[PDB]
Formats: sequence, C-alpha cells, structure tokens
Amino acid sequence: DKNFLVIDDNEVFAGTLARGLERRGYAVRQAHNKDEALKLAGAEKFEFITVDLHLGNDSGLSLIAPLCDLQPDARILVLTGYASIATAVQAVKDGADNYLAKPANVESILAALQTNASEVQAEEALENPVVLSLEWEHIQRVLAENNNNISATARALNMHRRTLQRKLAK
Amino acid sequence: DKNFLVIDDNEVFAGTLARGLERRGYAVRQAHNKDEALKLAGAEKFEFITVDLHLGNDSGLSLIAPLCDLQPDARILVLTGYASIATAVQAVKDGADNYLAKPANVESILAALQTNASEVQAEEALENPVVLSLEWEHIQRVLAENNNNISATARALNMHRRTLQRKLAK
Ligand SMILES: [Ca+2]
Ligand SMILES: [Ca+2]
Repeated sequence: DKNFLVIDDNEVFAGTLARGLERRGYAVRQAHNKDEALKLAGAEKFEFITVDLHLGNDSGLSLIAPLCDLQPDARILVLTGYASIATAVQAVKDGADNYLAKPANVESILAALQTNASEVQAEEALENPVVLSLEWEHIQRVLAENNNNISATARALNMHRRTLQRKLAK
Repeated sequence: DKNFLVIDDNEVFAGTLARGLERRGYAVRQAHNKDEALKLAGAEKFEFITVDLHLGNDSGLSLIAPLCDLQPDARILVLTGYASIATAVQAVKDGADNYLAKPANVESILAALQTNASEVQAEEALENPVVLSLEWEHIQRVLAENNNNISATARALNMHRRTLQRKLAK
C-alpha cells in the first residue's frame, strides 16, 4: 500500500510535499506537532514516514523510536532544514532508515526511502569528496585556540563542521 | 582495560594519535590497511577502535560490521577527513557508535567514544543551528536546474550539502 505520514510543523511545506506525493498515488496524512504525530501513528498503518527535526516546540528526533515501535514495517526518513552529522548519527541509532537535507524534491525523497538507499549514497559520497575555496588565517587561529578541535571551531565560527573541513582541505 | 586500535593508512597521523593516547595511559596498536585491521582485531581484545574511511586502497566503512563481530564489547568511532551525512548514516547502520570529523584532538576523540556521547552531541547541534554568508544567484540557478534538489546541487557545486543549506538559510 502507499500510505505516507508527513510530520513537519511548517504546514505550507507539508502541504506542498503532500500534494506532490498524492500526484504520485500516495495517500498522505500530515502531523504538525508531536501530539498529532503520535495520534496518527497510533491510528493507521503507514508505509512511509518523513520526520522534521525542529518540530516547532517539539523534538522530531525524540519521535523516531516511538514511531518505529508503532510502525515497525514503515520506512522512516528524517527530512530537515537543520542538517548535521550529529543529528544524523542519533537519528539512525533511534531507528531512522535514512536522512536528507532540505531542500529535496519528491523524487529524491522517494529514492531516499528505498531499501539500500543509504549504502548507495555513502558510496557516492566517498567518490565525490568536497573542497571549498585571510579567512584562512582566522580559521587557523580559532582552530589553534580550540586545541585543533574542528567541532569546537565549527561552533565558534557558526559554520558546519563539514564546511570547515572542506575549506581546510588541500 | 585500555587497549585502543587506531585504523588509518596515514601512519604519521596514526603515530601522533597513538602517542597522545599512550600519554593518557592507553595501550595502542595501529593498522594501516584492511588486512592489518582484521589481523589485529582477530588477535587481541580492544576497548576502543578508531576507523578512517578512506583507508588507502580500502573501504573503512566496509570494516565496521566485521569489527563489531570480532569486537562486540568495543566502542567504535569513525574518525575521517572525508566527513559526510551519507557516510555517517551508513557507518551507524554498520555498527559504529559515533562519528567525528578530522581534525579532532585526543580529548574530543575520547569524549566521542563514551556512552551517550552521540545523544549529547545531537542536542548541542539542535541548539546551535548554523548560517553562512552573486554566488547566491549561481546556487539558485544550479538548484533550479536540479529540480530544487540540494543533494544534486551539492555534488554539482562540489560543496557539502550542509554548507549549501547554511548558505541558503535566512
Ligand atoms: Ca520545523
Ligand atoms: Ca586516509
């Protein structure tokens, strides 16, 4: 069957995604907060579920384990405008099948939900390492002040760790 | 006990890490390729293991499951100069306990190996969203040419998805 649960507090985004999925033949329900997500996930069987992390006042990450318990057969994808390695690690531990940064289109969201999608994506990443172009001197200073710690340096510079690393790469 | 296995093909980096761990009382073995890693992990019990992804001619990612089978009690950390969400997702599925971008110092490597470290790091990330500063017009063009897909856009621009997202953020 093709029942899809979209969990995101942004109802406009959620509606656009729902309409795109419906045009592809999915039957879509939306939840805009943790109460609604648990109500829905306790009432109907879903084959696919998307989960926003910054769920208004609620933690989307905190929903993943309870969702897996309610929906053991569902494929579950974190779909987030706040992407980070740290949340991706914890989301997978909690039971998420995959994790995608916004913006993503409907085709890529469906792709990311399929069996083995993560393994393909990991290989593609290893084949395509990223490098990014006075700023250099400022980052070398903050990095040295943080005992050569990119995580601490990332937080101080208000940039992603991945961005720091790509900029530091030869 | 405090037996530590460092798996990295860069023997200079591996030696510097080993010496820093030894000064903290760990007994360290190094493996520089997949053959050595499996030989060591089949011969002695380790409490901690670090795994490089781009392991010379070898896949570090491919080592994680066999290492968990040989070393069910070990804490296992991916430590990589090629960080990506996609490899972090797959590494955790394979059994890694955590994942850190290089450069990291010895204190942060040890921190990342402790129980519950990932959950703390995920919370810290959600509290500290990142935003980054004509380039805008070029990224809006590639994004539109890729059907609003940040993953495809990231690969085309040769930048990290996280970097794109932070630069797109309001
Ligand atoms: Ca949100
Ligand atoms: Ca390497």
